[PDB]
Amino acid sequence: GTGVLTESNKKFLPFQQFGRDIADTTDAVRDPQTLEILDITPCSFGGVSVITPGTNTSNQVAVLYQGVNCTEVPVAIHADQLTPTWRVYSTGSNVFQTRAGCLIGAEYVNNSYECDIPIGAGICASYQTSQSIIAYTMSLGAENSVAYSNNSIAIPTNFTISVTTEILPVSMTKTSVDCTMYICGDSTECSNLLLQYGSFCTQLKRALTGIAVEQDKNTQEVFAQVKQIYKTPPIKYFGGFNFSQILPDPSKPSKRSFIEDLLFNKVTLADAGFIKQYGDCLG
Amino acid sequence: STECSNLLLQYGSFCTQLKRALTGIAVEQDKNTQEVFAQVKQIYKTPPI
Amino acid sequence: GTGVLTESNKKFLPFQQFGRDIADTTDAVRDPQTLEILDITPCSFGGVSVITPGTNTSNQVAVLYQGVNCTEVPVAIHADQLTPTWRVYSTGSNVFQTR
Amino acid sequence: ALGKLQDVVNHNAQALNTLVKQLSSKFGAISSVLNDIFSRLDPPEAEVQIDRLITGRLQSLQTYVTQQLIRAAEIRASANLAATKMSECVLGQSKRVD
Amino acid sequence: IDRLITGRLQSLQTYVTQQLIRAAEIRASANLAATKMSECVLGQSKRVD
Amino acid sequence: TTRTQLPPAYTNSFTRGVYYPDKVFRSSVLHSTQDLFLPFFSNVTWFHVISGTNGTKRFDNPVLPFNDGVYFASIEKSNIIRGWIFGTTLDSKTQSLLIVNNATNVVIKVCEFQFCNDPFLDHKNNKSMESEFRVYSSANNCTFEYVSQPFLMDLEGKQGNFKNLREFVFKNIDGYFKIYSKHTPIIVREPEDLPQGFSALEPLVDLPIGINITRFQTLLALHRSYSGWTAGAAAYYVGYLQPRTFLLKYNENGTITDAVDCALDPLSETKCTLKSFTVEKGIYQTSNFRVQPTESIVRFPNITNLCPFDEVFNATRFAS
Amino acid sequence: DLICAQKFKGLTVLPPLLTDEMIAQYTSALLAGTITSGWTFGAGAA
Ligand SMILES: *[C@@H]1O[C@H](CO)[C@@H](O[C@@H]2O[C@H](CO)[C@@H](O)[C@H](O)[C@H]2NC(C)=O)[C@H](O)[C@H]1NC(C)=O
Ligand SMILES: *[C@@H]1O[C@H](CO)[C@@H](O[C@@H]2O[C@H](CO)[C@@H](O)[C@H](O)[C@H]2NC(C)=O)[C@H](O)[C@H]1NC(C)=O
Ligand SMILES: *[C@@H]1O[C@H](CO)[C@@H](O[C@@H]2O[C@H](CO)[C@@H](O)[C@H](O)[C@H]2NC(C)=O)[C@H](O)[C@H]1NC(C)=O
Ligand SMILES: *[C@@H]1O[C@H](CO)[C@@H](O[C@@H]2O[C@H](CO)[C@@H](O)[C@H](O)[C@H]2NC(C)=O)[C@H](O)[C@H]1NC(C)=O
Ligand SMILES: *[C@@H]1O[C@H](CO)[C@@H](O)[C@H](O)[C@H]1NC(C)=O
Ligand SMILES: *[C@@H]1O[C@H](CO)[C@@H](O)[C@H](O)[C@H]1NC(C)=O
Ligand SMILES: *[C@@H]1O[C@H](CO)[C@@H](O)[C@H](O)[C@H]1NC(C)=O
Ligand SMILES: *[C@@H]1O[C@H](CO)[C@@H](O)[C@H](O)[C@H]1NC(C)=O
Ligand SMILES: *[C@@H]1O[C@H](CO)[C@@H](O)[C@H](O)[C@H]1NC(C)=O
Ligand SMILES: *[C@@H]1O[C@H](CO)[C@@H](O)[C@H](O)[C@H]1NC(C)=O
Ligand SMILES: *[C@@H]1O[C@H](CO)[C@@H](O)[C@H](O)[C@H]1NC(C)=O
Ligand SMILES: *[C@@H]1O[C@H](CO)[C@@H](O)[C@H](O)[C@H]1NC(C)=O
Repeated sequence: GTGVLTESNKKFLPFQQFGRDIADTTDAVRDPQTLEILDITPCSFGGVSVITPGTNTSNQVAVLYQGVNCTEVPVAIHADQLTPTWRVYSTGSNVFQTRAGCLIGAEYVNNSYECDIPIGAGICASYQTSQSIIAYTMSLGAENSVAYSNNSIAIPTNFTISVTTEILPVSMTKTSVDCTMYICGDSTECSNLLLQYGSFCTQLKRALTGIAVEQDKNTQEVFAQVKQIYKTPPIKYFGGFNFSQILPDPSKPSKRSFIEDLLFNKVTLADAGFIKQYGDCLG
Repeated sequence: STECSNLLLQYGSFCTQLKRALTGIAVEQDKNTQEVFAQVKQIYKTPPI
Repeated sequence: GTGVLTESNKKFLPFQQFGRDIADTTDAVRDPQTLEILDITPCSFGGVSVITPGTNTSNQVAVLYQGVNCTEVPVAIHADQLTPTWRVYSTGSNVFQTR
Repeated sequence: ALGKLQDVVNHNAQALNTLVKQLSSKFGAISSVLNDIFSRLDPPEAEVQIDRLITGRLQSLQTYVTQQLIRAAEIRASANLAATKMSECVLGQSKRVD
Repeated sequence: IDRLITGRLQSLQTYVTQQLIRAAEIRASANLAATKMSECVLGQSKRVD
Repeated sequence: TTRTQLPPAYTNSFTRGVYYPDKVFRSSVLHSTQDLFLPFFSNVTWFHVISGTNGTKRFDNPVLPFNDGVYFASIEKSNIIRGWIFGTTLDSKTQSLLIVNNATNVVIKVCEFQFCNDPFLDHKNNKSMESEFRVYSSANNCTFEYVSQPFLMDLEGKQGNFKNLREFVFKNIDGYFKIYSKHTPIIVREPEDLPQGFSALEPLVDLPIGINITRFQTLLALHRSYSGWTAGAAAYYVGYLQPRTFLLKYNENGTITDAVDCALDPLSETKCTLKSFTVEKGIYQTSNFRVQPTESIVRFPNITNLCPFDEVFNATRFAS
Repeated sequence: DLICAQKFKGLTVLPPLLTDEMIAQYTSALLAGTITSGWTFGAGAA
């Protein structure tokens, strides 16, 4: 075993030696030589989180210790602990005691901003001006007051037309798996051994087929809603309103608007749906 | 148990996905409150009367 | 192992012997005989789907081979890629290549 | 701002990559190659030696299928919301606030 | 040791799966609450009940 | 001779001391390995051999402990540094290594032989031959011999203005001995420090003797005065080797472009656990910490009377 | 003597990002807005 031994008050019976808890583990023990009772508890541990502004900006980092006091558990011991190579003593960079734990490497200021990197319990950190890592308390918003009165009202005179976008996912990639090749690659004996398990692969294929059909049904419900295919007249004058950036252009081989092209080009930074690939991939 | 840690390393990545799922759950938990309550960009005050 | 051995252009160093891939698969090997760098690529395969109009009406069916080009794997190959006796007629219909 | 659509692709790619990387797991066996086990050992213990790998890979497949099933429900919810928004905003005027 | 390791991994996986399943319905309830807050407090709704 | 002691110097190791761990070719993959490696930014000894006191021999060749491995390197110009003899106790009663570099033969010998006070070699050929064999008198028991091409293929300094940067990693494990090397010229030498550049060390030979090695010694190749014995200017470095976890990055061709330590600073192992060299803004969870035990406690009851085991076993008659 | 038993087996709880006071402030702001403005503050300036 390994733990911290202290005195205990559990009055053992004459024949009882060990002790257990609800956690089905040993918790108390009697010394083999002297008739003393001792309790077993593991020594301190915890978790470590690293806060960084990103390698593209700077290499400075801030280290957060979770659920420990700055001084009660000073992981700053001579040297050899877990993650031994770090020292991060940094008494110069003031250690800030947060609700989550001890934050070492950041400076605490009497300010308020938006939350850039969430730490916990209303404390956020950001890389701000020379340049260093700071910690503060997030600000809910700008203060305001409304001039309420028994007889007072405000009426607008001007209007603003606003256009905002909204993106919603619809479907995901349809995939299928093969049991025999994935589990036992090129082994008849392994397949024969698998045969003794019965059917643990009908369920997987059934679930994946259901998912694929579900995806197709989702797309059909979302888009297929009109029974006719209308066309706009060749003249594109609508009361002075200009719709040239969303109506399709017949000139392009693919009947897609400019904004649709921008969306496709933006999303194509990652396209794993290479259906066009075939068995010709033997290069 | 130092040797049990070495033995567990032979089981591949059975701890990365668990941690990722738990972190995703925590982030979604924060996002729920952020969406429900943070609906106004101004902090109004009631008149003294 | 089983695979299709083809010429390779891997820049093997003199001490290097065995090649690998992204996921622990040996896609290259060095000849114990006269030195030659060689690739390994697993042999062709795919899934099979059966299309039917209903046992109630007719018995004629159509077979779709999933994700394989028609040219290199037709039904006229004597190799009998599993399902030996299970052969649709060579030109039962003009074989159609779909996505 | 297209993070919602990027997250789906990223999650699917990462899950598939983890599934294909899982094949290197020893699962307590002496080696991760079936052919080596067959060539070096007789069947009497090779049966259990390959059985351990069978159990590990089956568990991995089950986990992947469960994750896909869980994600399908969220995708369905998003699709239903999108269909409702289409029907209530594009085809008419909505009095609902926000 | 392998038997115990497999058993404990099974327990952890079951726990994670149940947590995700619960998080799904919590998300649904949070979305409903946000919609109700945006429609009933910030305006007047003609939807019955 | 009656040379005086020289206080050792120190230098920053920078990002040097990485070798190919296995024979397997891998391309376009970020493979992580656990093996013996040189920590980044580590102190390295700066033994410097030169004509001391303008004509006094300097014996700057202590019996350095071998421990777990070395990172012998040099900025040598001409062929002056040779010999990497080893010895557990350094006497005639202990098996030892001998790596000479005469002409074009390594002549690897594993024999028991007496060691000179200050063994040395003659770079110039004793004309007429070379008693270069002054390092020892004779070898009475020989076990292993090996002759091949010299371990260095570096071209001679020629006109000059460029010197060699021979690097060597010696590792002994499970009765095996492996040697790795890599050479490259040097541009500027004003501060006389290892340049900040990445180098990959390929294997060159495998040696299977299971010799026990605890101390390390090096030799010099100086012929005579050109009073006493004198030579030119040279410098070599020694770096001890300790276990570490590294993350390697192969290229399309299959050569290591760069690597990152997984224990240096929190950013390093954050990159390690993210399996990428680029980290975006955010907060990440990396690992955990605890306190290791400091003492061992063994408490048993104190009794001394032996069990009567002989009665049970050494009995004249056994029951039915 | 219940949280420590779980903590000794690596089962922790992380604190929420938003404390109770900020949520109370949001609720008070919404109440004041809907009292002194009506529904106009939900689609522009109050
Ligand atoms: C608005 O009217 C109210 C009520 O008339 C005023 O509040 C006080 O109400 C009490 C009880 O009804 C009266 O006895 C007081 O006389 C009211 N105050 C005053 C100043 O008359 C409130 O003050 C009024 N506010 C304004 C801005 O006129
Ligand atoms: C009401 O507000 C709108 C705000 O856009 C006014 O439109 C602007 O008026 C100013 C007056 O100097 C012009 O300089 C701007 O060019 C106008 N905007 C545009 C887009 O042209 C509008 O005039 C105001 N009054 C009315 C009666 O609508
Ligand atoms: C509708 O908007 C489009 C936006 O592209 C207008 O097309 C631009 O017109 C300007 C006129 O000065 C040209 O300089 C641009 O090169 C045009 N852009 C493209 C992509 O062709 C179009 O003129 C607008 N039509 C109306 C009736 O307002
Ligand atoms: C990889 O190997 C190639 C071939 O030996 C090296 O040489 C150049 O590679 C590039 C492709 O990156 C070609 O366009 C050039 O034609 C090749 N030759 C020359 C003289 O440049 C290449 O330097 C090696 N390293 C990398 C990173 O590609
Ligand atoms: C161990 O020895 C000491 C001294 O002889 C004695 O006092 C003690 O009782 C012994 N232990 C036990 C369990 O009797
Ligand atoms: C504000 O700054 C002062 C120093 O000027 C410091 O003493 C004080 O603690 C800060 N406020 C808080 C809440 O920490
Ligand atoms: C035998 O192996 C050697 C090795 O390269 C090769 O050159 C030779 O052609 C092979 N066959 C014979 C008959 O020597
Ligand atoms: C389908 O089969 C049933 C029974 O086999 C039969 O009664 C029915 O008429 C069939 N349907 C058609 C369209 O023939
Ligand atoms: C199938 O193979 C033939 C011949 O190799 C080729 O011409 C054709 O383009 C291929 N079809 C596809 C879809 O790759
Ligand atoms: C040993 O050291 C002495 C210096 O006291 C030196 O004169 C002698 O030459 C050395 N031994 C040999 C064999 O050179
Ligand atoms: C060689 O000399 C060593 C050292 O005296 C001795 O241990 C060994 O037995 C000798 N070997 C012979 C004489 O074969
Ligand atoms: C180096 O010395 C060895 C000692 O026997 C000799 O056999 C070898 O030929 C020498 N190398 C030369 C002369 O290139």
